[PDB]
Amino acid sequence: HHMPRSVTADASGSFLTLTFEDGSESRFHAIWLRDNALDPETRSPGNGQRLITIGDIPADTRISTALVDDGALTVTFAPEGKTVTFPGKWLKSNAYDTDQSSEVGRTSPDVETWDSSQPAPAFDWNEVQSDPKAKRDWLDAIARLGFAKLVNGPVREGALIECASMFGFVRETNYGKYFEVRTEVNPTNLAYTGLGLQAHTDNPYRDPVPSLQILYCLENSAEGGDSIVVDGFRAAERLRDEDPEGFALLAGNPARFEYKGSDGVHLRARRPMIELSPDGEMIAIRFNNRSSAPFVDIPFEKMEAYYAAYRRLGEFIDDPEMGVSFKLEPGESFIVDNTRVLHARLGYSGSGSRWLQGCYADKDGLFSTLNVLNAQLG
Amino acid sequence: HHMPRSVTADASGSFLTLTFEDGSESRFHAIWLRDNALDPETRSPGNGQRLITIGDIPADTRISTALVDDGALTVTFAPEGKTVTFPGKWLKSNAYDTDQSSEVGRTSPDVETWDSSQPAPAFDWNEVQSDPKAKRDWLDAIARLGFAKLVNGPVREGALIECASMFGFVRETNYGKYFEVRTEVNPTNLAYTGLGLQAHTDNPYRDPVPSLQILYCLENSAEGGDSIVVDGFRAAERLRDEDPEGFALLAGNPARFEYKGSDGVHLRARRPMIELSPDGEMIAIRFNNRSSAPFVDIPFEKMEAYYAAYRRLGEFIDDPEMGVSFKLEPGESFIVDNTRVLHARLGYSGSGSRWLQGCYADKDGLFSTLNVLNAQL
Ligand SMILES: O=C(O)CCC(=O)C(=O)O
Ligand SMILES: [Fe+2]
Ligand SMILES: [Fe+2]
Repeated sequence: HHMPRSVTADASGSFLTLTFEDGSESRFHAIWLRDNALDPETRSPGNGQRLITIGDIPADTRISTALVDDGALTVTFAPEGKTVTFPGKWLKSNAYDTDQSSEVGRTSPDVETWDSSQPAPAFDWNEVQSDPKAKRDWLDAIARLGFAKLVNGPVREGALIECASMFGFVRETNYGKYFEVRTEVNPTNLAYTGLGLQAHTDNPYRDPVPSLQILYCLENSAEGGDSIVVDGFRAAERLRDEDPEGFALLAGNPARFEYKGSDGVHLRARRPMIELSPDGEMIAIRFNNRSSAPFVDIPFEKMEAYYAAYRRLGEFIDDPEMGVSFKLEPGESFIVDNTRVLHARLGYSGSGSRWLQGCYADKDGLFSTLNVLNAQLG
Repeated sequence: HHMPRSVTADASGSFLTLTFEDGSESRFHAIWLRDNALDPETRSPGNGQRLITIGDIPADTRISTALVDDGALTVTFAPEGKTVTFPGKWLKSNAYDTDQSSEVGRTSPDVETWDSSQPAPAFDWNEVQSDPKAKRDWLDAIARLGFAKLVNGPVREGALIECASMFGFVRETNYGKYFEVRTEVNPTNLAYTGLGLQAHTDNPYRDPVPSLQILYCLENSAEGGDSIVVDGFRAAERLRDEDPEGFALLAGNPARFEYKGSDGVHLRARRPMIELSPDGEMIAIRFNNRSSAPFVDIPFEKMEAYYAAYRRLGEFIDDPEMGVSFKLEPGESFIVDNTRVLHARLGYSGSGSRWLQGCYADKDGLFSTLNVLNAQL
């Protein structure tokens, strides 16, 4: 329950214990409550910005008195003398006196991992623009699963930029706001089109890594070459469940990535292939064979085992039962969460031409747009 | 020295030990050497991209023979029967058997931390756009020190965008391509007021965080409004040295950040105030009193200590001896590495007018421009 019943303050005033109507208890420290006061002199009413620093809060701050009344908690602090009230709902929702999961390599509860049994989420270009429920569902699919298709879009150059603008902002690079991906498939070219088709995340040599990628089809007359996506979190999960020490090595040591092109682009980054939050949640995958650079940061005594784990992760990524495959017809596109979901394509099986456009955008904007839609539809 | 004298191979063939002319030794594994082969069947001559996957290398790859010859190491791998040569200079530069520092909270070799004892580095607008040496030095100062002033620039709206274009690309956000830093009615952010701002990094509620920020002065004629920058890495170093447990609390638990300053925007992030690499190198600082959200990820029995460490970090950041203070004149600007160097301003009021412009860019582009300038020079 989120309905407060009563409160006791410790003799020290250093914390209080809130009891709810279902019998549950939750303890809150004086300093935390003071810092999180929601009144107009702590949080600006117009923009929600906090108006005080930690330095502004007296170091000896304590709870003087407190009371539960009519679904809310009244708290008065000393030595300031400041009285504030907290809604019951807010206290329960923002509780920290709970059992924090510490499992190393766990995923956020908001994501669902997948393999080849997962259908490609698909949404309509026009519906996502006119119906906020469709837009919400489209962005929610990218949030939960890390990818989604958009179909029935226009066969127009730069349309992918319009897609990005539906939720956020394009990460412009040296290659432009977007780049052309043109392919001529014929008997002569067929050989080299088979090279470098391992699933990968783009640009692990950029820090910060571009967090979303959009690929948009304008023309396709070549047979085969289905797009493939692989869940980096599923691959990492499989490694962890099988080989926790190997998982720990890939998460516990940075790799090196580098792109040094002939057209004056030289990009480098130092980041692990599996990135965890400091409390163990899996937050990002970086995997790209073509731009992996010399691993200079891994101690000698761990290098062999690191390489073994790296190989094993690659085997999960190369596993065909991990890939979700789909065709892209003119006007169709897909987005990947480039911090999680890898992409590639299968081999071409017939001659022809293909024209895709690619760009990057950032997840923060997508989540904001999703948050706003959820509030509007709630 | 990078001159190889002799080599030995382990019984298993799993690694070799290279001895250089100065007496120093460095061990290299067979698998690592094979994966890093520099030849045209492993690395493209055109762009240096890797042509193999990890799966392409035989699992039982081992050194069959290794020899040192005029400054280089020649190695043959079984079972491929592939022979490659590694220059001594390359081996020295890319060694991993170097007893790398494992000091938790250490800074990267390239960065140099600072406090108020060092005057702000300043570069000239006209020089950096015309003279490539001056551009290199300017960008390298930002890379090393996380901060540089650019002075004698034009008093022109949008000039900061031209500045960004000198080295990289603008991170456009909800705030605009660039934003107007001036007092606004119904402000969406306390930046758009006359209030003083505690030293902070921008947008800790944004993941990915903007990695660079440009602030550019058009008018600054009101009393107050001085700029201050604080090296977040120096502040973190001080906490580390004084209070290792406090440092570990701030590095080891996520904080929460949130911005909901108007309708149509709701940004949230879950990141520690001190972000370390997996091996203990400091990567980023996130510190912002105005958009720190309720800390829900810290265990009850650690919350008081966490707040004490947060307070102490704030004390280092508020320390006048840590802040480099200056008042921008029209046409002057500065850039901060927004993952590292915090910025602040004193409040302003009275007759006179203040108008700054701000925008974000990214370090990846800056480093590329710098890398290219160094190669060309
Ligand atoms: O007004 C200033 O000098 C700084 C304002 C600021 O912190 C910002 O716009 O990010
Ligand atoms: Fe790609
Ligand atoms: Fe700021």
